[PDB]
Amino acid sequence: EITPDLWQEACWIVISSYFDEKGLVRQQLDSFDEFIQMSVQRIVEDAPPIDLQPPRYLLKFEQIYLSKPTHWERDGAPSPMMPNEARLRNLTYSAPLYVDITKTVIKEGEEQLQTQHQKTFIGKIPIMLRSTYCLLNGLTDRDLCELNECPLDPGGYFIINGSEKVLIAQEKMATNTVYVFAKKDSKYAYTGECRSCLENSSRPTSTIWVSMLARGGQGAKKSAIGQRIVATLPYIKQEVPIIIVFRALGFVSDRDILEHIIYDFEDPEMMEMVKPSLDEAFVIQEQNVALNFIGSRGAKPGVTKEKRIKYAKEVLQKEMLPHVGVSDFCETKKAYFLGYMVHRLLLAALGRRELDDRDHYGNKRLDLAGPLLAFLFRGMFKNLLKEVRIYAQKFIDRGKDFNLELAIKTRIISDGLKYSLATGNWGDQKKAHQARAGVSQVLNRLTFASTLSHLRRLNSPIGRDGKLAKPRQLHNTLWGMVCPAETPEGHAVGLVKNLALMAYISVGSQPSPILEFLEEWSMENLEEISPAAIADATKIFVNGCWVGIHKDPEQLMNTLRKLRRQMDIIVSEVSMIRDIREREIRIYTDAGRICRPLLIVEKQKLLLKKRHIDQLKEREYNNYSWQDLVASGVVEYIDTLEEETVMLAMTPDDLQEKEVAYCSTYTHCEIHPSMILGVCASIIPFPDHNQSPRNTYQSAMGKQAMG
Amino acid sequence: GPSSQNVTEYVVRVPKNTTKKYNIMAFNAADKVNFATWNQARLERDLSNKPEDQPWLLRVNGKSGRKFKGIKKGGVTENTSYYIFTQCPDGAFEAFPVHNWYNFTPLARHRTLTAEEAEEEWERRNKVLNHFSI
Amino acid sequence: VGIRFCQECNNMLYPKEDKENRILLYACRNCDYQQEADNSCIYVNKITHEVDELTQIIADVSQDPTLPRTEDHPCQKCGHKEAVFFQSHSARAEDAMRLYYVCTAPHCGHRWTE
Amino acid sequence: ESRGFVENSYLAGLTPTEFFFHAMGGREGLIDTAVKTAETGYIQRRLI
Amino acid sequence: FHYKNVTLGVPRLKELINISKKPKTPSLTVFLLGQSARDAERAKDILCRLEHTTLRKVTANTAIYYDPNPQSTVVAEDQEWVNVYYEMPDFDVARISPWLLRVELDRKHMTDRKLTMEQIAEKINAGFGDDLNCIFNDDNAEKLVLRIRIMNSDENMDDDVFLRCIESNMLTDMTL
Amino acid sequence: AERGELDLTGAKQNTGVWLVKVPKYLSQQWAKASGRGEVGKLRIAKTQGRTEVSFTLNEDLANEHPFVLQSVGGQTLTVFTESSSDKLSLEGIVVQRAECRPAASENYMRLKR
Ligand SMILES: [Zn+2]
Ligand SMILES: [Zn+2]
Repeated sequence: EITPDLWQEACWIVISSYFDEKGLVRQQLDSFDEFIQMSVQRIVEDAPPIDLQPPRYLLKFEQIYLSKPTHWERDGAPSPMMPNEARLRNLTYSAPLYVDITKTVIKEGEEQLQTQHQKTFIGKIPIMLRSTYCLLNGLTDRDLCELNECPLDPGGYFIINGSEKVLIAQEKMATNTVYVFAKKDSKYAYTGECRSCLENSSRPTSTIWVSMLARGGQGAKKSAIGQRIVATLPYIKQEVPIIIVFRALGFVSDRDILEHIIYDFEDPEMMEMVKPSLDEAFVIQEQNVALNFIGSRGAKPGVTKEKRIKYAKEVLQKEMLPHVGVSDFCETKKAYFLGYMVHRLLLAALGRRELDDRDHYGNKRLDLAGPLLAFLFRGMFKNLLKEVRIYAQKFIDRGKDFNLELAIKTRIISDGLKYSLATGNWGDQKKAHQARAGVSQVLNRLTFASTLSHLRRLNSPIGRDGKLAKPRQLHNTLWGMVCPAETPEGHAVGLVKNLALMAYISVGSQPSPILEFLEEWSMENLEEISPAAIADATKIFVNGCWVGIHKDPEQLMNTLRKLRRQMDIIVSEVSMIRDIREREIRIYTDAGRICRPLLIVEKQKLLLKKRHIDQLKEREYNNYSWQDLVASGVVEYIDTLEEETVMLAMTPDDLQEKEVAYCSTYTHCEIHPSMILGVCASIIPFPDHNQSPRNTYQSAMGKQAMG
Repeated sequence: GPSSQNVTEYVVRVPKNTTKKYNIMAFNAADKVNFATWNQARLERDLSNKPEDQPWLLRVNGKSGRKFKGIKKGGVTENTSYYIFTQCPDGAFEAFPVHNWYNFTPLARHRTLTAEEAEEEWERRNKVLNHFSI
Repeated sequence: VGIRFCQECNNMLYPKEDKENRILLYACRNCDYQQEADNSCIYVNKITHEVDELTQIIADVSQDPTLPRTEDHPCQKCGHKEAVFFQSHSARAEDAMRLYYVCTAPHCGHRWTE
Repeated sequence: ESRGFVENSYLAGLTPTEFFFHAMGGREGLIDTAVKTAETGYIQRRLI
Repeated sequence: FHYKNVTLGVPRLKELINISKKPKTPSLTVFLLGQSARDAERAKDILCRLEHTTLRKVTANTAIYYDPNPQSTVVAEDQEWVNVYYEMPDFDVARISPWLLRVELDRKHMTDRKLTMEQIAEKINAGFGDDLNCIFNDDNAEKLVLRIRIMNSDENMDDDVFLRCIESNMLTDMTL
Repeated sequence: AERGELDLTGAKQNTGVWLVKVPKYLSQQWAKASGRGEVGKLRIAKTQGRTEVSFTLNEDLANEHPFVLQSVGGQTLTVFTESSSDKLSLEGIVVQRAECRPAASENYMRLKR
């Protein structure tokens, strides 16, 4: 039942199962189907109504529809356009967009008159080829050839004015986590950061620092007391001490503040460090005067008092840490997290935990076509509602009536998307100076392996001439997820990169099923549990938010693993990290993390028995494939963060034999170590015999070979 | 004892109406408040907010007595309702809905540091340390 | 060396001096709760920083599948003949190539350097 | 062998872990040349 | 970098091209005139005599105690030497400060620079004023401690925060 | 007799109350309470080393919910009221907290396996 030394033909029969199902450009096709099934319905549904006024009116949007791509002839007779005519006649491949609007008039005229106009035209969205909304979805080769299309064409690009455009995945620093750096040039001796965004609903992302001033400050006013922890909130001009912003949330006492920041009072070394933080916030000792202090320096200095106490209320309520909670209630959570952010800044000053790494590839996320078009659709749906008002008010002051089919300017969404895609600058037409350029370039069709190597390409958005080497050098974390040899020379060395063969980017989900498991395993609520009894507990994070504590981690870990093996409740993409030393547990569900499959290993033997092979070489008339292999708990997707708590073996028959051995607690095993190379670098014979710079040249040279 | 071998069965009712709204009044155990010391109490919505949303102000013993401030919890029936179960003379149980959760905490009626004055004092103290050096 | 909290308003008790009985008194700034000091020392500053990390490493590290193991050095408190060793992995890395061990037997957690 | 010592020859071929470290060395050796040209050209123009 | 630290190549050239105030590693090479250029011991003594050395490099730990009387001796064993000073009691001019500062030294870092707390004792006085007063052990005792009190002429702004300021100021501005 | 005056009777009586967490679907069944408001019957079995409480739905309400007892330690809980006549009253102190759960919530067994 075991697989002894028949391995060289067994590893290439599971890899065949992978590519027969997934393909090579599932990267592009899956983020689009997401943006257009969920990410577009949520944007119009979660939009404020436009109550407006005597009588007053109502308007709210309910449901979105789409139809197959269509072309309107010269005399107004529609017909479905095939992707070929779009190339020949310099057309554009797009689909019309509808919506249901309901309108109720509220004049308390002894009757509430409501009416609705369903399937109202809005605009036209481009369509990525071979998606679930294209005319080529699920066709057979006898029909793909009948429309003059190539059965080998991968898909995953747009047709815009005849051209063929492709979207480049952009890198981005991870959000909703705490990073500790040390700027050795400025006044700060340490710094923390946390970019927050409340679940895909905010155009900006509010960032907050928690600094600490330098030690060698020339001056006896501070020579004795020491460094003071400071904070730089958004939408305010001046720095603020932390005890002040703590009191603005309540918690005026100094026994209650110093239990959110220090979790055990048998530590004199840390309490000494927080003592000179109270001395400067000692005279201002009540809530309302504190709100005035922060409220005095904003985007507008308050002339009166009540406006400042009003102004300081929401900025500390809707711009401070929006990912924890934005409601005006539940402000004990914004206190704990702000405490954990400061408790972690002190640990970096006593030298108990190391600083974070900027280029560690576990702190990065990738923006595919999904999270890129959704960002561009918000700024043009708000812009469409901002100009129904301007047309309603001008038209209702005369008191005549209202008509909405004439209010919707359809050229807003159509020409909005089509513009930025065709030209690249990720902004607006009158905003050809404030946008990020370099996205959406033209597909390369020189040879068939120059096409595939274009639909799989990353890009780090740092400058193209900066001489700093650390964003250009090769990090070891890039093992198995970015090709190590393939990169261009010149001024863009190491700035654009191609991803490896089996690397898979996640698409995203909601964490509610895991929350049901948390109640099922009785994870302790943060608010319910004693603050004093927290040190002997492992803080449980979920997606960046502190959501409780728990005192039985080892049992939980085995339980989480069995849940993953069945995969019944949790999708494979999710990653679950546990660091024994810092005593916490993290869980992620968002989109942008990069994965790759591995082989699960029990005590010292693989879980892939021979029974799985002799029935996997029969997929043609058995309906047993890659999906039935994940759902049986023999392979597993492993993120980059999770890849630091794992012990890998490179090859079964050679590293999992009992002897005087290197290790004995192997947790995973690789499929074949040849899947760490890109697309253009896996056509070289014997690449492990050449000097290294040679393999870089050919991978940038087989892209311009005639065929 | 009966806590070990004790057995019984009682009827439960959930009346669709009540003569008074039911709320929870929570105290920190760490304070170990002697309720017997509460000869009287006053209970009014807090005036800083100048109604149902208003935080409570509890004044024990009428004129001379203790004082607490109660702050409403974020949610109470967001996923699961809370019920008050009471024993009746007929042995049957009666269940009462929890309308709200208010958090009550003790108050320090001592020391009053002033804003502008405090900042001014800090600078002079800061200045004094710098003066007369070496 | 530790810290003192007030018994009325739960704040930080400062040290003060009274010119009557020559005894250290801990006072509060908010309230004026008082009491005397038992150890009669305030400040201490360790510059050698020679803290032995035998007081900072945890016993559950023996569950790590990425650490080397040994059959040579057995545990003393239980006699188990399998340990897992590592380095300081912290600061004070001037001459830091010692080798701390941890027994791997369940519910022993014994730690020792050499 | 665990920190970069490649003990094979180009003829006998390299093992994967050695092929990666070789790639790293080559990459840094490839970046330095890209910087040098611009630097020297500009400084010579100034001096002349 | 393949070659301690020296700057050469084109960055050193444009450090020579301009005369910018900031060389990335300024260094003065020094040569020795007498037999000190021959024997390693005199070379090492002038080495230590040229290098800068502050106080926090020669201290093990410091503690602020509270002796309202010099005979109280809160810590158990320092009573011997402080007492053999006390039978020779001088400088009880105004008061005796109840606040004490106790410093421990590391003879490893002491002897490597050929220092002993006598010269330290005079210069920590001669150089800061006379507001401080230093009594010390004998080096035959293994651990080298010297205790300091403020000059009691000030007691006839809190003295505790002042003593902490002085403690945090002398270990970095020592100039041994 | 004043609006801001709170009755302390319950507290001073040391009156005890029980606190039970109930799922919404059950609570929605309970809004349809049978008769005056009856929803069913509670069953309590205590042994020398095990105590079992459960509730069973009214046959009418149907057209076993075990209880999980939860600690009330660390935080003193009392119940206070507001009448429809806006009079204020303290009914009692909480002597028990609990959370009924549906029996055999699917697989759990599979997860354990
Ligand atoms: Zn106090
Ligand atoms: Zn042992």
